[PDB]
Amino acid sequence: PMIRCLRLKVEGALEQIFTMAGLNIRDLLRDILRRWRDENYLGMVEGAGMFIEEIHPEGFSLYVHLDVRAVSLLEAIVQHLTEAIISSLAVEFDHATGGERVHLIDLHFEVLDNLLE
Amino acid sequence: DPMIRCLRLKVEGALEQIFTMAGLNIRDLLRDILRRWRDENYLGMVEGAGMFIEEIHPEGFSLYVHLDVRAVSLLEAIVQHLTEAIISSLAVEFDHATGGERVHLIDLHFEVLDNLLE
Repeated sequence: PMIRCLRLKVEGALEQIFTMAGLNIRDLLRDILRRWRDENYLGMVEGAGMFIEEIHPEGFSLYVHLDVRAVSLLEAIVQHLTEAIISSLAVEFDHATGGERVHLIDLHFEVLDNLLE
Repeated sequence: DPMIRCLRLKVEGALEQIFTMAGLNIRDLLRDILRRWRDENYLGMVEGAGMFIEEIHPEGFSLYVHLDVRAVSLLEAIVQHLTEAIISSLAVEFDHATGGERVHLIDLHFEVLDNLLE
């Protein structure tokens, strides 16, 4: 396998913004990723998992486990995943608030080291 | 079908400092223990795995191992193997580096993060 992990930080204040709009951003991310996993499985990624680790006093780290079909595909994989997350959160937020905006375009993944390479 | 998990092992800052004072780099030792497991073909337990380290502030770090553990009983077997392998190997390294001193390692354990996409 060719295994990578991505990490994205969700600010505690971002999570609260979503909460106040009546949204659970963790549940939304899970839905976005499930959908993205299903819409790519057997394609560029043979497997995908999602882990959440608390940040204290608030916020969380979102980890995405990926088994990629080839290393050179990572850039396009990360690009498409990032776009799906930002666009999908933006749509939900718009709908929950009657058209308010929230700053999301800084959401971005780091490709973590894989020391078992 | 896959059972993707993340195993997280916390290393206290004081434990890291204990190894540093023995002239040992515990992060590199842990890296090498996991690479030897890999180089044994993971003893067949998994087809592959990823590994990274995150800092703890102000001191210490967590080691992360993420892989398809296949099944619950196999997960338990992987965790038991890695934990024993880490504890025994670090103890040998520490013993050698210090001329036979001991260090308390039996609290080292992995917590398991669930795949939230399941």
